[PDB]
Amino acid sequence: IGWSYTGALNQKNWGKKYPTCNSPKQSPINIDEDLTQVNVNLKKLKFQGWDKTSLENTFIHNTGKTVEINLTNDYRVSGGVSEMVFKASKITFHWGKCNMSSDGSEHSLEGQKFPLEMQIYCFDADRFSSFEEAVKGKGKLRALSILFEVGTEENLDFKAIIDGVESVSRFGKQAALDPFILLNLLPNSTDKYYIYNGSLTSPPCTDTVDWIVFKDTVSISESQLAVFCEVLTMQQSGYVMLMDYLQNNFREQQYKFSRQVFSSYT
Amino acid sequence: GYLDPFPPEERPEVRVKEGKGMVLLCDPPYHFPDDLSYRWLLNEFPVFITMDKRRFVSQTNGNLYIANVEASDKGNYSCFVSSPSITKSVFSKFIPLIPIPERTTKPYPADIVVQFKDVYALMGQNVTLECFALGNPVPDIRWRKVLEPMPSTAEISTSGAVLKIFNIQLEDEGIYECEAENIRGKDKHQARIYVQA
Ligand SMILES: *[C@@H]1O[C@H](CO)[C@@H](O)[C@H](O)[C@H]1NC(C)=O
Ligand SMILES: *[C@@H]1O[C@H](CO)[C@@H](O)[C@H](O)[C@H]1NC(C)=O
Repeated sequence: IGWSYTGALNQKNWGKKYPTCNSPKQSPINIDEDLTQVNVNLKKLKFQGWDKTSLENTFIHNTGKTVEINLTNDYRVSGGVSEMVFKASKITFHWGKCNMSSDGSEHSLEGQKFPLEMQIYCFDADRFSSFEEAVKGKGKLRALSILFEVGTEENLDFKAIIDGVESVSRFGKQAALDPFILLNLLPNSTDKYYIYNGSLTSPPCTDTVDWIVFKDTVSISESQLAVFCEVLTMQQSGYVMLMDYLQNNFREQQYKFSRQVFSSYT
Repeated sequence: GYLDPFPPEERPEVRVKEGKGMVLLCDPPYHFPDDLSYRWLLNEFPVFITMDKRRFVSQTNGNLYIANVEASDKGNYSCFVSSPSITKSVFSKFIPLIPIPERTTKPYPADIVVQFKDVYALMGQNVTLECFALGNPVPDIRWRKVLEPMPSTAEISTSGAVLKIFNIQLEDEGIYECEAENIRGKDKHQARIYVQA
């Protein structure tokens, strides 16, 4: 939009235009298992529609801050603290410089950073017409965080996603995704997860995200990870626009401020 | 008709390494009619920029496009705006540009940042279309009509970036495409010319 991670109005300054970015409930955070509260009363995650193939009008868009997928299927998800049903509608990605040892992710587990984080954003379809409206209105939001590790073989469940990312390398580019199964973009087992109350990880940092962070990573290959760093971005500073490879598009970790992190039991 | 002056405030210095693409924004003042000619000055009036396939000035938005910055680009840049109908010109405070030298510049794939829009024209009018990409090496711009021949009198100017169609006929309407490319990658952009006769 009109900010940046490092640069003009860098992430430390966001609070000046966007006060909520300074609240005590900001994401991302580090999560250590043994500091979480094991909560066996957590409701099992329930995914409706996620196994169905993607609709043909599902676009991925290079926004210059990330590559963003606007879902179309009626994807639903419930579980965790309550069985409240949310509608999945947006996917985003955060990365570093696309190397195995690299960081890049926003959340971390046991202090470990991963090369890539995918985030699926959800809202209450009963109170809002869309996710954007849900944001504007500070509705209950829900976000699932999927972390990645570089493996050996190409992860075919991600082929459509990666080809998409390639095809929107150029700034502002939009393109239709080939068919993909949303539920196949998650870790093979989803039972083990953390959940905490956080926020969007870039302006306007809306304070009402229930985060579900999965403990098991998803594997992709090097050539897959690599296309994310081929993404181009144009950013204004003063009376000039600068073109760069988009890199390190993650927010620095926030302080927990005594927030409780629940952990699921398996 | 009229043309206000550029603001007094200074334009902050910019340091960009050789090889990167950038756009210097003209940010033209309020004015009417909107038939301005745009030029850019180097350091002081009346020293005008050299234009070529690497440096392009858009006659729609007045911006200065530099495919890839080179050390020789060092200088201060001001947007020089002329309204022919009122014989008047105003130019802006200078953007001091300071290339940061590199021994091996980073390759960038052609990326189209000047993208023509759908155009509607009356039979007989001339139509002008702009296309330009940032990139390193400097990208080559190609034009074509999608799945049809180009109008026979169409002319390509300003080091490849500008397509002009003259005295447009109904047959000329259709989808036109811009292709930009260097060895590191390519980009393309499409839109429609409508002719109402
Ligand atoms: C460009 O502007 C700066 C003032 O910001 C000045 O010091 C410098 O000498 C100028 N360069 C030229 C070539 O006039
Ligand atoms: C179209 O451009 C030509 C130059 O080739 C010019 O002579 C003519 O006046 C233009 N048509 C109109 C109606 O402006």
